[PDB]
This record gives sequence, structure tokens and C-alpha cells, in this order.
Amino acid sequence: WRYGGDPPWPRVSPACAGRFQSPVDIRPQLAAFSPALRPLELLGFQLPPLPELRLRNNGHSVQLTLPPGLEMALGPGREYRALQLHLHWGAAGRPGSEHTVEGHRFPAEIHVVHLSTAFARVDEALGRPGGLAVLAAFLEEGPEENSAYEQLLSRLEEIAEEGSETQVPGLDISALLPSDFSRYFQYEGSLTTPPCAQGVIWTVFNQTVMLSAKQLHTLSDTLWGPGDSRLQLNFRATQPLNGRVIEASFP
Amino acid sequence: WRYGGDPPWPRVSPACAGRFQSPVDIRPQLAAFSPALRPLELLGFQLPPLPELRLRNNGHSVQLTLPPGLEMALGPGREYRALQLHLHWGAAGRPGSEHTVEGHRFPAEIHVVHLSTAFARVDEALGRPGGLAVLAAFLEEGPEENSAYEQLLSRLEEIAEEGSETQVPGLDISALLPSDFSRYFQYEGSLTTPPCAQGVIWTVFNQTVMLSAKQLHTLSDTLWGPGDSRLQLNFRATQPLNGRVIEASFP
Ligand SMILES: NS(=O)(=O)c1cc(C(=O)NCCCO)c(Sc2ccccc2)cc1Cl
Ligand SMILES: NS(=O)(=O)c1cc(C(=O)NCCCO)c(Sc2ccccc2)cc1Cl
Ligand SMILES: [Zn+2]
Ligand SMILES: [Zn+2]
Repeated sequence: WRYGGDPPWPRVSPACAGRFQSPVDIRPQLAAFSPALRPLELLGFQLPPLPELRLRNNGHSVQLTLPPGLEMALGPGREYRALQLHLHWGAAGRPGSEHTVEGHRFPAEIHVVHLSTAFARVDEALGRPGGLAVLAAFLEEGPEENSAYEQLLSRLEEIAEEGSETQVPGLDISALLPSDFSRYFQYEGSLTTPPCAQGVIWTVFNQTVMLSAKQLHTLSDTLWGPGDSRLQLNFRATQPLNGRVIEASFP
Repeated sequence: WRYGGDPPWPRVSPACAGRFQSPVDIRPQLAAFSPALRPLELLGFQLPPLPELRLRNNGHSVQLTLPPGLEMALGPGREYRALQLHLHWGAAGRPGSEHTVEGHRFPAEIHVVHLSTAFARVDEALGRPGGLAVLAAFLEEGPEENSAYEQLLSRLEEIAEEGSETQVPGLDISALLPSDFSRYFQYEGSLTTPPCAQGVIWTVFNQTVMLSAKQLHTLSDTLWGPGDSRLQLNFRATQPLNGRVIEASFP
């Protein structure tokens, strides 16, 4: 499979034709306020520098694989282990977030993928309700170089080639996310890539993370994808809510 | 295992000492209203008179086995199939509901147990989030004979004996449940019996169903269990919420 052409994803995986797909356009006017939605809890995200992590250009994204012991809770009894994070982005003067807010697409988006602690493996959790949980944050232009992002973006040159990987020191993974863990939208959707299995709990932060213009250009301009194509515009079109209600942790 | 004797539930299953157990005390004033909680959808519950259904005194409760094709949804893409229903009850001058409301114990309680259609087997669903869902309704004393409950209360004589079972005509399972499918409480907890597996979605109707004082005396006074004992007060003690917030489908 690939972005911007064949094969049609439903041919790869029927779930890509499901009624309840991700990503979605967030219209906060139609969001349901749910005061049961408490601030997210992250444990073990502050890593020591050794052992190193693997950062990989997989031709669809840049993925950092996370070590065991990163625990995330969406709430009491809603417990997850972090697997990996990856990015979705655009191209020179084109935004590439997956989620939109009232039709606004942001420059880029981070996804931190988690596995429910009731499941040993992702293949066992695919299509099960709440089996997988993704923390999603928009990346926007700010005036300062983001030093946590710089540790990954400074290494993209080494992994320019599709299927390339490199080792990076452990860092504070939580410094790649917004500091406000209180304000977020939450809905049930799918993987945004094949096999597009449903049952995924999506948390999209209200607060955005700030990268420099130069950092956003490094992300969109450095990596190569399938064939001789630049790895750019690696986002799925917005999918209808089809009667799902996005909840918000704030009125 | 048995009610209020030995062995020690945590020795039978140590999951009975878990942090997110059922039943709980419902405090409606502290429930979080979410407009995402839509009316319960129960299709195929109006069963024909044939085939008959198994009703069994298992020493813990009276259990009615349910046929295939009883479909239930808690929300978009969150579908279930009904497996069985059973009851919890008290004794002479003593209520026996499992759930309480503001510390009040109701005379009795009906549970309709369901399996997520994302799991082929109950043993895969046990201990997985949303694997099992129970619909729960309080039984209260009203002045009239309840027609729906008569079909079961009038067959308890034939199964007074621990481990006894009879066959009963098909009945409208949906007629056992309260009036308003839009008004309920919901939280995530456990089996209230060993093995006390967590990940159960509990849906507790706001409205009660009414039985005659006769009907209630019958339920609590006709069955025998643990050896030479009357089957009575077959409810579990109140479990702490441990930070869980009960949701409400109405403001
Ligand atoms: N965008 S997402 O909904 O958060 C998402 C993306 C990926 C994923 O890594 N896709 C490939 C490109 C990114 O590295 C995976 S897991 C995986 C699935 C198929 C193939 C390989 C891995 C899980 C999720 Cl929930
Ligand atoms: N009270 S309850 O949490 O609703 C409950 C009770 C029982 C149970 O039948 N034992 C108690 C008395 C029965 O007549 C089961 S049985 C079962 C079904 C599928 C999987 C595992 C167990 C499941 C549940 Cl959710
Ligand atoms: Zn993604
Ligand atoms: Zn029960």
C-alpha cells in the first residue's frame, strides 16, 4: 500500500472500508463535553540515554520504536503500554496533519501508539474495542527550535533512504507531546493506515507542540519513500464521523 | 465457591482482590452526564414460544440460557450478543440487589450477560476491556403481579434442588427490562462472582421494574443451594470505585 495511489486500501484490507474510520474533522461545537475524561497519566516516559532506540524510515513515516515499561492511562482501569511513535506531514507550504479542526489542517501530527495491558500483542488487539490507544498532537510553527524534536530531526539525514534506520539515545518521550494533558478530544476510530482496524481510542490534545520553521522543513524535505518519490503528504483524507460523537474533556 | 462462607474468593480467584471490581454504590449526583451515551439498541429479544430455553438452579442463582441472535449495541460499532440472564436477591425483611443507589439496596437485581461480537469465544473476552457487557436492572415491590417475571418465578418450584434444571417456553426477554432505554448509568468493572475478571461494561438502568411482594417472596424463598441451605442473599458486598467515574446517559 502507499499514499496518493493504488492499490485501493479496501483491496489491501476490507476494514479500510469500515463505517468508523480515522482520522476525522473535529468540530468542537458538535463535541460532547464529558467530565469523566480526566487528565492522561504517563509513567516511565523519561528514558535514560542507554539503551538506544531505533528510528526508522519505513517509507510511510519516520517511526521511533519504544522500549518496554512506558505506561499510559486514559483513566482509572484504562491502562496501556507505549509501542512506538511516528509522524504525518505535508510539503513546502502544504500542511499534513491527519486530523483537522473545523477543516483546518495543521503542518504535522505526532501519533504515540499504545497497546492495552489486557493484550500481549498488537495482532491480538486489532479490531477489539479499546485494544489500541493513540495519543495525537498537532505540530505548529513556533519561534524556538524544539530541543526534544531536534534529537530525532537531526538524525533524518542518516535515514533519508526508504527502509533505512539508525540508533538514537533515550530521551524524555513526554517532551514530544504538549505539556497540557487535561484538555483533549476523544473518540473511537481506526488505524489511519492499513489494515485500518476499528476499536482504536483516539485522544487529540487541545494544546499544540511548537517546532521551528527549519524543523518543519527538515521533517518534510529529508526522507524518501516508495520508488524515487519524496516522503511527503503522508496523511489519510478525513473520514466521516457517521454518527459517532467526539467527546471533549472541557466545555 | 459460595456466598458469605468459604473458601475466600481471592483464593478461588485472586482477581476478586483487583482494584476495579463490581458491584459499586451508584451516586447519581456524582455521575458524569455524557450526551455520547445513546439509547440502548436490543434487537431479536422477542423470542418465539419454540424452541424452549434452559432454566437452571446452579446453587449460586437461577440462570436462563439465551439462544443465538439477541443483538445489543452500547454505541456505534460496539455490538454484543446475549448469552444468559440470572438474578440476585435477599431474604425475609432483607433486600439483595448487588448495585446500591446512595447506599440503598433494592429487593433484587437482574443481569443480562453479553459477549462482544469482536471476540469469537468467552475465554478470549474474559479480562479484556469491553469483552463482556451486562445490562442490570433493579427489581422493586409494586402493587401488581409482573407478567414477564411470572414466566420464571412460576418455574422455581420445579428446580428448588441445587443443580436441578427444567425447560421453559420462549419469552420476550426485553419485557424483563425497564421502560426507558435512554436513561442508564455505565462504568467498567468485573464479574460479581469468581473469577471476578475485570473489563466488564456495566449498564444499570435508571428506572426499576416492579414485582408483587408475593413474586419477591417466591424468588428469595423457593431455591436451595450450598448443600442444605436456602439460596438467599446471593449478592456480593459493595466494591470501591477507586477513582472510576460512573457515567449517566441523561443530565
Ligand atoms: N496512524 S496510526 O493510526 O496511529 C497507526 C499507525 C501505525 C503505523 O505504524 N502505520 C505505518 C506507518 C507509520 O510508522 C500502526 S502499527 C502498524 C500498522 C501497519 C503496519 C505497520 C505498523 C498503528 C497505528 Cl494506530
Ligand atoms: N453477576 S455477573 O457479573 O453479571 C455475572 C455472573 C455470572 C455467573 O453466571 N455466575 C453467577 C450466578 C450465575 O447464575 C457470569 S457466568 C459467565 C459468563 C461468561 C463468562 C464467564 C462467566 C457472568 C457474569 Cl458478568
Ligand atoms: Zn499515525
Ligand atoms: Zn449477576
